[PDB]
Amino acid sequence: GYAIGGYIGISDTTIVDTIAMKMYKETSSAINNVYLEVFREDSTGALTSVGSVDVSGQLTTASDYVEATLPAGVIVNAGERYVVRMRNATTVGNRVGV
Amino acid sequence: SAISNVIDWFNSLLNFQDTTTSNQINQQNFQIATLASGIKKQQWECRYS
Amino acid sequence: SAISNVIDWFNSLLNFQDTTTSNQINQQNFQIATLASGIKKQQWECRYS
Amino acid sequence: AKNLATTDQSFSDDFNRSAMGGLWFLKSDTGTNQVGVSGGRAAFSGLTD
Repeated sequence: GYAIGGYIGISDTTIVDTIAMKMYKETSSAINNVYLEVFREDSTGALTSVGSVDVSGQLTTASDYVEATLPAGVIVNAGERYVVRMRNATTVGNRVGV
Repeated sequence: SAISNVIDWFNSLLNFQDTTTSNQINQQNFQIATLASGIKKQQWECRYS
Repeated sequence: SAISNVIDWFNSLLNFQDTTTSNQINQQNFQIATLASGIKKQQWECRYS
Repeated sequence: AKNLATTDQSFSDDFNRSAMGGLWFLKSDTGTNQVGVSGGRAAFSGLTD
C-alpha cells in the first residue's frame, strides 16, 4: 500500500516502450499486485496516468533490474516531466525493497 | 492543337513552380524549427530545460 | 506585344531559376553545417569538446 | 576528437514565420520594441524613432 516514485526528465523526444526500476523482494514468499506506472506532469503540475504494468511475476529476491513493457507506446517530448511510480498493493504482505 | 499544347505545358510549369516554392518554404522552416528545438537538459542535470 | 511578353516571361523564369539554385545551395550548405556542428560535451563530462 | 577538419558553417533564414524566435539576439535603441517579422519579412516594430 506504499507507493514511491521519482521525476524523470526528457532530453530528446521519442516513443517510450518500457520502464525499469531497481528493486527486489525481502522474503521468498509469493507476491502479486506490484505495479510500475508512468505519470505525465501537466502544466499545472498534476500527474496523469498514461500507462501501467504488473511486474510481480518477474521479480527476484536478489537485487536485480526490473524491465517491463508498457501496454502501448506513450509519445514524450523534451521539456516535460514524467514520474515512474511503484505501487506495491500486494495481498500476501511481502515487502518490496527499492 | 499547338496552342492547346502550349496551354497545357504552361499550366504544368505553373504547377511545378508553386510546388517548388512551397517545398522550399517548408524545407527552410523545417531547418529553422529543428535548429531551434532539439536536445534539452534532463531533470537531474538542471531544474531548467 | 507578344514578343515583349515572351521577353518578360523569360526574364521571370531566369529570375526564378537563379533564386531556386541559390536557395538549394544555401539549404544544402546550411544542413551540412548544422550536421557538422551541434552538441558538445560540457566541461565536467570531459576535458575536450 | 582533439583535432578535426572545421567545416565552414553557413546559415540561412527566410524570415517566413510568426515571431522572430530565439535564433536572433535582438538589441534596439527603442527600449521595448525589436525587429519583428510580418508578412514573411523582417521589419521595424512600433512607431518609435
